Formats: sequence, structure tokens, C-alpha cells
Amino acid sequence: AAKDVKFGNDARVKMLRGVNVLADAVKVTLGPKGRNVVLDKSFGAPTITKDGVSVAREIELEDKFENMGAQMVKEVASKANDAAGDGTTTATVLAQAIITEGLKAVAAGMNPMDLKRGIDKAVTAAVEELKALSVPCSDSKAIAQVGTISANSDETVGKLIAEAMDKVGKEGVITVEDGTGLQDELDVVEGMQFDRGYLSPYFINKPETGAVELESPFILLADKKISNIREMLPVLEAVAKAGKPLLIIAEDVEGEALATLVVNTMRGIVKVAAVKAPGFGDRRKAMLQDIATLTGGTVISEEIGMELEKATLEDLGQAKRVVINKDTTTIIDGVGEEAAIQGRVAQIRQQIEEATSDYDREKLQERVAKLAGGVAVIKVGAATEVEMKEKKARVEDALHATRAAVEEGVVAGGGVALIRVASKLADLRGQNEDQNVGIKVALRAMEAPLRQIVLNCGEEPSVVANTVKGGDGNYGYNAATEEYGNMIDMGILDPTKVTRSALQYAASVAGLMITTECMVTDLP
Amino acid sequence: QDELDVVEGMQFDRGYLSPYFINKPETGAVELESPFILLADKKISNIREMLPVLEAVAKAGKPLLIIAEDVEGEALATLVVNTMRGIVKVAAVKAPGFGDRRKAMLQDIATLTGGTVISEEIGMELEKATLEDLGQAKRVVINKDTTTIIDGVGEEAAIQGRVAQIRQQIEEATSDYDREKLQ
Amino acid sequence: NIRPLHDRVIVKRKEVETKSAGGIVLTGSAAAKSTRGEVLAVGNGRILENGEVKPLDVKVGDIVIFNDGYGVKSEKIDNEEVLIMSESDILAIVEA
Amino acid sequence: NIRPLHDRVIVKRKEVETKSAGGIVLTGSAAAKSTRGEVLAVGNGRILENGEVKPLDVKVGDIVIFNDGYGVKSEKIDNEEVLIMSESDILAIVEA
Ligand SMILES: Nc1ncnc2c1ncn2[C@@H]1O[C@H](COP(=O)(O)OP(=O)(O)OP(=O)(O)O)[C@@H](O)[C@H]1O
Ligand SMILES: [K+]
Ligand SMILES: [Mg+2]
Repeated sequence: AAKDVKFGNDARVKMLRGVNVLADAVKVTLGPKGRNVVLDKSFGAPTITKDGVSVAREIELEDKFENMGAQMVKEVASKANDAAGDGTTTATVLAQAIITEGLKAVAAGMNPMDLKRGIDKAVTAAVEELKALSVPCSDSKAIAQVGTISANSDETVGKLIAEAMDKVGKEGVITVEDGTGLQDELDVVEGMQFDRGYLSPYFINKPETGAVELESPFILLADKKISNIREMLPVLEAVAKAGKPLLIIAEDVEGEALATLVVNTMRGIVKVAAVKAPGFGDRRKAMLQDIATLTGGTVISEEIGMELEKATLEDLGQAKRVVINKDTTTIIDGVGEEAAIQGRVAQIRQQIEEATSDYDREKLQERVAKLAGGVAVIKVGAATEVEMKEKKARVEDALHATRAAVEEGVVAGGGVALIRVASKLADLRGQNEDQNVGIKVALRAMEAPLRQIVLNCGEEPSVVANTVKGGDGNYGYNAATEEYGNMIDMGILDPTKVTRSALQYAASVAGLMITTECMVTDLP
Repeated sequence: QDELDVVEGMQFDRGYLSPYFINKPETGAVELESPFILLADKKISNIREMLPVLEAVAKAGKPLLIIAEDVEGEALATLVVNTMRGIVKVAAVKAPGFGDRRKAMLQDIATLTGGTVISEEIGMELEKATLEDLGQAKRVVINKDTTTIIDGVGEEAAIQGRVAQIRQQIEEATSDYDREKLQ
Repeated sequence: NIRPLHDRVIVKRKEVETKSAGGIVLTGSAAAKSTRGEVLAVGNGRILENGEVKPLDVKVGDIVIFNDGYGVKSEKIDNEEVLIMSESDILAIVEA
Repeated sequence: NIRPLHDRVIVKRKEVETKSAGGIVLTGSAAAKSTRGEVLAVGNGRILENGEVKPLDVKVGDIVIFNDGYGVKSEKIDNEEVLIMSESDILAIVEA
């Protein structure tokens, strides 16, 4: 359709007004004293949230040019949530301050391209200084502190996440889901714990629990679906000769074969049970092979070549304990070679590195956690749905912060890391004066997270910023107690990945946003 | 940061038809050293057609690869079985491209590797295909997405003639899509 | 022990050729069911229109080529698969 | 060695005509399966209702024409394709 075209300072003012609207919506949540934002949802109750990415997503303005500004600065929080999962509010606070101070220099006649180059140089040096300033976070106490701080100073969430990461180890996968109680629940599972139940109700060895218990059982893995008892009949006779129980992981066991095996189960010849194969095509085979590697067996398929009739006891897998129930099935101490297990770990990790999709990569990481380590599920307990959503978002942010902490390390929280970085970058210079001014606005906007934290606390941002800059090292501002001290000792840590990602994405979008002169939108 | 990714020789966007072909499990990439190259213009479902070719390859002992429209089911399973049986190091991948272009770049692969494409139109079948009919290369890499051939054993004069032919096709081409595919 | 009646033969089917002529292993339908089989038992012989029994040309223990179809039947003797067919379904005897 | 039974013949099919009458190359369906083939083995002969075996008119090594259908059965002996038919399916003998 027809377009409205704005040029120069008018377009810059409209775009900055939109950025200010989005950033003022977002930044009322920063820090421990930050407040919540209600987002009206057309379907369901309104969402009360304290994370900046949801507020950033929900902002869209009537003025088209202000809407441009809002969408471009919303990209900052979207990217910061995609990469690190935390620091979306900090990223928007940084982006708004770079745009505001950058447009001040743009209005001052300085070249916006050179300002963007200066911002990029300053932020590259800032990332280097953050990496130098970072300390690796491996101890559980610092992990608990990171999880607490990232969850609005909720010590219960931080200690629960620390215990979960301790239980599942470094290779474990932890996810957050809703809970039925009012309290947070941690559910840790070990070994292969795929979510497929028994194919028939009559397998139950323990009727008082509805769970089939198999002690040192044989495991047969049939990639193809079976409807006839003929194929594994030699295997059934062999396992009856052995006398040990047998569990089948198959695409589908149904009809005559299923009836024959359940009848033989209650006849007592074989303590046999069959369950569905996990997942769907192109993923069923790989983690079926993972099950075989864990149990020290081999999958039976037409592609691999051997048939179930030729399958023997050596072909079948071996484990120490097996639990079947209605929804899932657990395998405990699968008898497989350790070296093959670690080789499979390395292969799936290489697949993770080659994976360019979040869904495939997270499925591969879940498979790694299944075969090695464990899987933790954190049930968010809250008396109401809106508190459930808010607490779930906070626990998700804390989990992402702990993951970023183990990935890259930790620094002093409350924006003091960026303050120290800017203090270290005092002598950095660009190719010309406009680049130096861009560096200076980047350094000044690095104080924006701390200043906005103090503003949310109700104190004076400038006095506290000067006090923190006067101090050295991890000396900073406890925003919860409104005191001063060593933030590492005070337990206020921020992941280096979160801070660095927030700074980088804010700087990139803000530089590209201050470089603009003309904006072309649809007419109202 | 800006990354430059350069490839050399033939390297098309097709992977192995079965996961079991992997010679190097720590990389997920099949590495064939001086392999034979068969070019089937028709899809493969049975093992009868290239059975004389497979026996000739087993007599030679060098690894073997198939570029066909589709090798699947019984034939694919037979190649897999013969692969871990160790008689032949055979890997089959889907032919790159589509109608009226898959044939052209298959002929390009034949020119690079010094082989000939087996087709119903050209007349010769896979039953009478021999080792001389098959293509020759020095190294071959297979993975999930791409397939690379390094130092195809083909005549330089034929390669230059094919270059000239496709350049003439470029000059005669008008639409940008066909021209960029030819380039 | 099982022996057939009239003009029929009990034949144990030979093992399927797992490997082709030049060392290529065939599996699946490529390892198609062998139509060759050794003779396990020969019946008394075909009954003609005059009521006389003509002895069969097939001997016990001789490898023969048989034609699958409706005439062949499957049975399990001492947990071993055997096929039953009339002498017409028996095509020929393999020698040397 | 393979030799047949009753009224049947083992015949090696001749090579399909790759060339036409004027030398045109024939391929695919043009080079259809040859109905002619040399006799590799002749059975003992047809058994009549009286119990007598009447010897076959065909002879070993003679080229004969056969009709493809249900009566012909394919087999491989020393990795060579041979067809099996009753003498009724054998049409005629090619002389000179
Ligand atoms: N008690 C505290 N004292 C000082 N600073 C604190 C304290 N608790 C939290 N902070 C700081 O508050 C800042 C903002 O954290 P907050 O969880 O509000 O949002 P965020 O990290 O910007 O991202 P998101 O809104 O996406 O969760 C962090 O830099 C953190 O270090
Ligand atoms: K926040
Ligand atoms: Mg946060």
C-alpha cells in the first residue's frame, strides 16, 4: 500500500519514542525491586510477568514509526532470550541507553556509521574484558546463588536447581513443568526412561503398584513391528531355557503374538512383557540403538540384516532391573560395555554440534541424558494459574542462568560487571572522533543496567553509579538491602554468557538503529 | 563472524540412504579410498541388476558407490549386509538434482570420474555393466547432508569439453535460475 | 518316520544360497527359497486306470528340483520343515 | 548334470536377436526372449495309461521352439539359465 516516508530527526524522534515506550514497559522489571507487568491475553487470563522478553513481545504501538522503533528494540530481547534465556530486560536497558545516547551524538552532527563502528569496537573490547573478568562457576554454592538471583532472589528455586544439577550431573537435562502441588517438586530419573507403557494391562507383576518388575531380564529390540509369534519363537524358546524375564522394545506388538506372549506370561514359562518403540521415524532407530548400547545388545531389523528367527540370546540385550508401568518404562543398570557407551555419547555430541535446529539438538541432548547421567523435571508449585506461570518463567530463567554459568562462568551481578568493564575500557580509542564518541556512549550505556536497578530501588542512580565506579573489583550495590559490598561474597552473581549476550545484541541492534536517517512505513 | 566455506570437486547435497554405511563412526562420514563409481539413471529395488557388477567389484576389492535415483528396500539391505560382511565396501546415495538436470549432472559426474551412466535410453543395462563402465575416483566422503568426490579419475580433455558444453548452455540460457544452476 | 502315498514324495528343501556366485551375500528375497531339495521319502507309486501301481522314478536321498504352487504342502517332522508333492511336481533329479 | 523326468525337456534358450534383418540393432522389447533354444536334456518319455513309457520325439542337442507360459520353469545350472517344459509345450524342431 501507500507509504509514509519520514526523514532525519523527525523519523529518529518517532523511532526513539517507540523504543522508549517498549523499554519503559520492559525496564520496570529489572533488578530485585523491579515490579511485574500485566499483559492482556485475548485467550485466557492476563499474564503477570517479570521477564522482559514477554513484555517486549507484547508491545506494539499505534504510531507506525514508533511501532518500527518498538519492533527493532524488541528484537534485542528476543535474541537475548533465544541465546541465553536471561538478561532480556538488561539487554533492552542497554539497547535503549545506546540508542538514546547514540541519537544524542547523531543529533550532535557526528557520523552515525562511525558511531556504530565505535560502539562495535567498544563492545568487542567489552566482551574481551568480560571474558577476562569472568570466573568459572563449578561449585554448587555459586550455582545456587546464580539460580537464586536469576529467580528474583528466590533462594528455594536456586537451591532446588543446584540440587537438580548436582543429581543429574553435567550431562543431565533439566526441564521445568507445571506441578499439581503448591510447592516446587524435583523429579530425577536415571538410565533410559522413555515414556511408553505396557501394551497390555495383564503384564503387571506387582498388582499393588501397577508396575512390572523384572530382575536381571533379557531385552529384545525389534525395529520392525511384529504380529506373529513365529519370528521370536526361537528367541522365546531360548529365553525359556534360560528362564530369565524378557522385555521387548518393538514398533508394535499386537494380535496373535501379543496374546501368545501374555498367555505364556501368566503360564509362568517366561516372565515376558512388550512395549512400544520410542519416538517416530529417523529418531526411533538411533535411540533404539542407544538402548541396545546401554543393554549390550543389538537391534533386530531388515536393514541391518539379521532376522528374529536367527536372533539368539547373545543378540539380545542385558540389564539388571526393569520397571514397566502405565505411562513410562525405566531400565536400571543395563549391562553394556562402558567404552561403547562413551563412544555413543561422543557420537551424539558430534550430532549436537552438527545440529542447527533447537528441537533436534534438544532431543539429542535428552537422548544423551537418558543414556548417560539423568533427567530432572522441576514441577512448579503454585496455588493459582497466574502464579504458576510467573513462577515457571522465573524458574526457567534461573535454569538458563545456571546453564550459562556452567557454560561461560560468572561475574559480579547488578550491572557491576559492565561498570568494571567500562572502567577498564577508559583508554580505548577509535579511528576518529566520531568513533571515540561512539565508544564513550557504549561505555556510558554500560552503566545503564546498574542505574536502572537503582532507579527501580527508588534511590538515586547517579550517586550509586559514582560510588560503584569509585570502588574496585567486585565491589557493588546490593539492591535488595540497598547496601554496598563484595557482590561475590554477597551472593549476587550474573552469568558471563547472559551479560555478554545482552551487551552484544543490544549493541548490534542499537548501532544499526542509530545509523538510520529515513523510515518508510504504511500510511494509517 | 564472517566464515568462508570452500569446497572442491563434485560435492552435492545428498546423503547416504542408510545410517549403516558409516566407515568412520567418530565422524559419521563414510571414507572410501580409491572407490568405484556406478551411475544408474534408474532407481534400484532389486539386487539382480548390479549383481555381476557387485561380483566384479568384490573380485577387484576396491570400494564401490552408487549414484541412482533411489536404492531402497531389498537392494539397499543387501548392500548393507555385504558392507559389514566386508566383501565389498558399498555405499549408495540418491542422485542429485531432478528431471532434465539430474541426468546432465550425472553425465558430468561420469565425465569427472571417467565412467558412463547406466540408463534405459542409452541402451546398456546394469546386468552387462562392467568395471570399465564404472567411474573411478581417488577419495570419496559421505555424510548426512552432502557427498564429495575428490580427484575423479577422468580425462582432462573430456572435462574441458564438458566445461565448454555447459558454458555454451550458460550463454544460450536466458532465465537466471537455469543459468546459475549451470554455473 | 513318514512315507508318502500314491505318486507323491517327501522332500527336505535345501538350504537357501546365502552367497551369490562371486562372493556377494544375498539376504531377503534375494535369498529366495530354494526350489532344490533332497528326497526324504518316496511313495509306493502312481495308480493307473487298471489299478496297477507304477513305481516312481525318484529315489530316496536324491537331490531333485521341485515346483512350488498348490501341489506342494508344508509339514514339520521332528521339528524340521519338509515339503510334500506329487511326482508331477517333481521336475528333475540332479546328478553330479 | 540335469536330466528331466516323464515327458519333459531341459532346453537352453538361444540368445535374443540383437540385430534385425537389415542389421538394425534391436534392444529392450525388440530383443524379446527367444522362443527357440537347443535341447540340453531329454527325459525318459511320457507315461501312458497302460503303464508304458513312450520315448520323446525330441533329441539332445537339437534346437527346438518352446512356448513361454505356465509350463516353462526357470532354473540355474552351473550359473547358466535353463528352461524346463513338457514335450507338449515343445513346439517343433529346427532342422537346417
Ligand atoms: N539482590 C540484588 N542485588 C543487586 N543486583 C541484583 C540483585 N538481584 C538481582 N540483581 C541484578 O538484577 C539484574 C536484572 O535481573 P532480572 O532477573 O530482573 O532481569 P534480567 O537479567 O535483565 O532479565 P529477565 O528480565 O529476562 O529475567 C541482574 O543483572 C542481576 O544481577
Ligand atoms: K526483569
Ligand atoms: Mg533475569
